[PDB]
Amino acid sequence: AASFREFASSNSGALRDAVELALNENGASLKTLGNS
Amino acid sequence: AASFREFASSNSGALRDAVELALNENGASLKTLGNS
Amino acid sequence: AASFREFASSNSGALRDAVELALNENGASLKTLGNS
Amino acid sequence: TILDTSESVFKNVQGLLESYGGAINNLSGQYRVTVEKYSNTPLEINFLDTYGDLELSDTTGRNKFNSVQASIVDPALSWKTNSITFYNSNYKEQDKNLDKKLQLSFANITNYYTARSFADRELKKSRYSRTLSFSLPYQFIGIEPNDAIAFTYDRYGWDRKYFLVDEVENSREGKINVTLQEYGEDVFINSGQVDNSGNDIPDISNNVLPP
Amino acid sequence: FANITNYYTARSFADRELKKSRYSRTLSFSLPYQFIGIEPNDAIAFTYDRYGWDRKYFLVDEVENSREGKINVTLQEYGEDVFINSGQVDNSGNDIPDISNNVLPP
Amino acid sequence: MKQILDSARNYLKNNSRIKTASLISLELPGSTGTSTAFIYLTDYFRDVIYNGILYQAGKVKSISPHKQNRDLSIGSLSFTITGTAQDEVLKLVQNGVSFLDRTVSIHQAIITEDGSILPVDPDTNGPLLYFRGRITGGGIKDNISTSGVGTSTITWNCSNQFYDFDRVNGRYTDDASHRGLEVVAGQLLPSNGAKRLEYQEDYGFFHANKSISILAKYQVQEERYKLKSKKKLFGLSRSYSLKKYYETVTKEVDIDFNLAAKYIPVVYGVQKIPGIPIFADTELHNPNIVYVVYAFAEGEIDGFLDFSFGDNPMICVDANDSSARTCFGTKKIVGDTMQRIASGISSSSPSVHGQEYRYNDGNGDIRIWTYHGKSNQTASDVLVNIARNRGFYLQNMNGNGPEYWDARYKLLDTAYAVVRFTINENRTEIPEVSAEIQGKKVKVYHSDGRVTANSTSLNGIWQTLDYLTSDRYGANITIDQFPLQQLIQEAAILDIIDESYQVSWQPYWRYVGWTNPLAENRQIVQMN
Amino acid sequence: ISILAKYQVQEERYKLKSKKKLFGLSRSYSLKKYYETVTKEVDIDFNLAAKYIPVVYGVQKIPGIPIFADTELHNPNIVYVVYAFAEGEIDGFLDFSFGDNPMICV
Repeated sequence: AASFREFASSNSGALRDAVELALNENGASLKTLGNS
Repeated sequence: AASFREFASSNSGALRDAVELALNENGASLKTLGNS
Repeated sequence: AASFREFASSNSGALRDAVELALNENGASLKTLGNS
Repeated sequence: TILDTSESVFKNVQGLLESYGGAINNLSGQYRVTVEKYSNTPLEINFLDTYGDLELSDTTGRNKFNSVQASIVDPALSWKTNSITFYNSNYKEQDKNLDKKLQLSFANITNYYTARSFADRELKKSRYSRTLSFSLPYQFIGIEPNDAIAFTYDRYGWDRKYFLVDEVENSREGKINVTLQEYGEDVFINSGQVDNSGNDIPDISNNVLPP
Repeated sequence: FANITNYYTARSFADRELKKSRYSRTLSFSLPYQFIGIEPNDAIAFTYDRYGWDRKYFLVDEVENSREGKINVTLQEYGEDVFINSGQVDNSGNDIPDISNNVLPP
Repeated sequence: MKQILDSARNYLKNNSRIKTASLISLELPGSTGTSTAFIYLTDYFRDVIYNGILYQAGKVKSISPHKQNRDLSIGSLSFTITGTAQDEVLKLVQNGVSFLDRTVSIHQAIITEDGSILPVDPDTNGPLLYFRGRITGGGIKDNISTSGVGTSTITWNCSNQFYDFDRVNGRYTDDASHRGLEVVAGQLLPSNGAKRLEYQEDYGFFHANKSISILAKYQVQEERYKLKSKKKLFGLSRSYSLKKYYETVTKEVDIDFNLAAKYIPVVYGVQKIPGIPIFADTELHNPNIVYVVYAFAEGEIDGFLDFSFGDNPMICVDANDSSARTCFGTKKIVGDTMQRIASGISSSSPSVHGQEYRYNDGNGDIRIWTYHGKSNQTASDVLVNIARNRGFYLQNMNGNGPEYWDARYKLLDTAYAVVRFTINENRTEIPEVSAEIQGKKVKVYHSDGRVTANSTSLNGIWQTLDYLTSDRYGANITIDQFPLQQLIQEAAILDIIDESYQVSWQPYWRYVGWTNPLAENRQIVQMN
Repeated sequence: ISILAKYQVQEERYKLKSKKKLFGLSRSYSLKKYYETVTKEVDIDFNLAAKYIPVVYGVQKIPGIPIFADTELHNPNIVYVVYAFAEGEIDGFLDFSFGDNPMICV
């Protein structure tokens, strides 16, 4: 697990991309948090 | 890294599930973004 | 894929950490959802 | 329906569909709309038709309810709001007396009796929590959301167990993945009701009584 | 503060929060089963010579039990001084009466 | 910490190979009647007996870890049982099943070399508990390979009592909700939905919805549907932006298109709150005489202290208010209270159940009856002696009889005030009404085993305990799950005396909540 | 509109009633935040969205968007105003409310 924590924290941007892909598909985005 | 980008983008839905599990555990959800 | 679903759901917290790292870097956080 | 055209079209459509449970599809390329239904002649299927991968999941705790209130705008209240609510004794007995209230608001419905009859649908539906997922070979091509499946599988004791198709994924090879949502027949049947005419409150204001 | 109205109490509590905020350190490790029965907000004194820590004081902040018995924990540092207030001074000189919606008599 | 018996601590310290059994007591799903079976299971390699209850062996496969931290959470678990046991599949897949609540408990037993269970918990002198809670869901996974072995497994998912953080469990002023109406055979009836059986009698709130539409005809266009908000400063946290917080702090609401306003608030300590109107009418012969009923607060409150009409309080704030305006007594040093208006002398006491108070503003009579909302309160006798005479105007215009108001309008468990306005040239409209009250009585415990249950408490623990164990509202947690001998130590912490200040610096003290300015009123924490 | 304001009490001089007050609730919303965002009125000053034309199906009640105001030259007591209401060919107007007072008796 800990290795996966270290890896994921080292690769965080790609996860954010994938999440934005899903939410864009439904029609939403994290940027609402940026403004909020 | 790039392989991990490609993989994650190909498997985006499972990440969204895991995030929803954590946030539901604390008592929150992304659907607030859907309405917002 | 299914193995990756099972793994990610078993390791959900680390993904949430990585997302918070990215969003904190830009200056945002999921806790806005907690209050919202 | 009243639509504010400043809302983005996607969201206006979504709320409009949500008002009557419809959903739309573009599998097979034509735009198609499929309301939920109780169907007399569902497509029969058996476990052995599938690839054999099967998963059942049930989410009673959040999703289930046993009493409800709904809110509407009503001309008999001068287009003020009205708040329908009711309980279900049998459901509260099947649950261990735990009270749990469903909250609703209907944007586009104003006939009180229609709103009540629809809320009863939503309450009854909420008892049927089960969702099921599996994969099908290419010969079953042409399935869509809100098709009616009867599922038969002896080991579980299921026998023409009734489901609606809720998600679909086509592939270049032809293998089809599906997910089913359980419903009963009784979802689509309303009780009796009673004449509500005794409370047509006239919300007069901004007037001065004559001498 | 939503639920506190005694000014002096509110001040004495805010002083706590300020003092607490100086103690940022958090620490994580795992324990064998014999230490069973720990809970959040138990008080730990930690001793480890290489760091120079000597009855270094912590509160338990997260716990995870397991079927095997292995316990993971996390500690949050605090000092003693967190729980002690200074003096204060009588604030009675500003009891502003917010009268409104009234008409002076002749 | 829970203190284990030290024999166990020593045994565990010595012995290097240990045997442990997990023992599951489980309520059966889908008892359609309230009576339910239980099943008992273990993961141990053979069946085991405890309290003479025999726990079966072999069905269990695994149990998840279990995490908690300083934040509130559902504390969820899962555990798994073999998918091949035909009975358990049938236990899921029956159609008529419900398990929205079913209980589960998981004991953890050290088993010694003679096969006895080691004593560990000094309360029961027995095995520990690993977990306890309620079922929330489950699932089945069947994997068939084309070739070689497949697998089948059943998962059960469990959680604490907060497993639906969406649950709203208040009360709000609508008869069908309060009585618990359901439709049968072409009429409405009271049924099980009432939060308590007695409520089915209570035709309270029956007039409520129309009453506001009547009341508007007596108010300036500023107010005709407005209401003041409740709990204006909700707690700030780093989740909020400073701006968005203070910009969402809001003083007022419109009841038109707003239902949340009509939920009854709960109060502990001393607070100021607006009245929810639930009935308005005029005396038939003299439309200048107006009766109004305001509901205020859940439960038995310690009592009303004061009323504000608009923002004008009856009691003078200080000497300057007394100079500006007619008012009785003073809040500021003496802590006078509305009891003074009936006694003619200074008093700190709250109201008494059912007295008539005559606030002579010098602008025609205001009269008040106050009911503290205690159970077994009757309907108000002044209203009854009108409706029984058909004295109400709208009563006579609709043609209703005494059914319009009688001994069935009890308004149980609900504090309410009857206001009799007089309208004249010097009071051309009804003002807004809000009041200051001393809150709900709570069951403070004592280490000696008493339960005083007499008064409000400013202590946050006893406040939380009442809110949790309340079932009419709140979380509906049974008291037997709490360790009283622990909680009392926590209160003995939280009531430590502070000395950073002295009581004489606080003139307000009676409104602050202290019952006496001289007895120590100082504790690290006081909550309203 | 800047002309029309000279004929209205300070209560109203730029206010307008909202459209589609009850937008659809879903589990995405908190109950509170929903009913607290349900809003009766808007100010056209600094608000452009108010001036989008709504679409209607069935029967509904809606506020008029003013697009022209003027007075007869010889007799300033005579005021013409044009209100736009709805997109497309409607089946027709049924009734008017001036303030909340409808012409037809309730």
